[PDB]
Amino acid sequence: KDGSTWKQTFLIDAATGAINIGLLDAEGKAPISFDPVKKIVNVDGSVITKTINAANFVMTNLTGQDNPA
Amino acid sequence: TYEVQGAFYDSIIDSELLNAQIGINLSDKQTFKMKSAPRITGARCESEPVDVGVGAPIVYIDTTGEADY
Repeated sequence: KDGSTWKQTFLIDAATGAINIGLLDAEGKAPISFDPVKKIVNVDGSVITKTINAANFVMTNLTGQDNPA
Repeated sequence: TYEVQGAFYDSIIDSELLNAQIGINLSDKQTFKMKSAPRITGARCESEPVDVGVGAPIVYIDTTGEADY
């Protein structure tokens, strides 16, 4: 409850197993997003894990002026 | 290209006499080539399409100069 309105914090859709986590940005960009339809886990920010196993560490220039490395 | 010839003129040598170059006993001439300023032949910019993210802008510009740096 923010004043007279309510801001979404987290959503869990029935049709799609999408779980957005976090207060929405002014432009509507959720911090953490999910999509089983595309089989992607989308996290804006950082990820900390003891280890990671994968088959393709494909660095990307996600931002306009980023430096993948 | 220019040719260089000169020498020292003492207190005896006068401005008019120096212009006449009679008693100066100047040095033998020497010819050298004067370099050329840089110029840009063409201006362009291309970048690679990317599946995910954004292609990093790059500038390709072709010169024709001869400056050391």
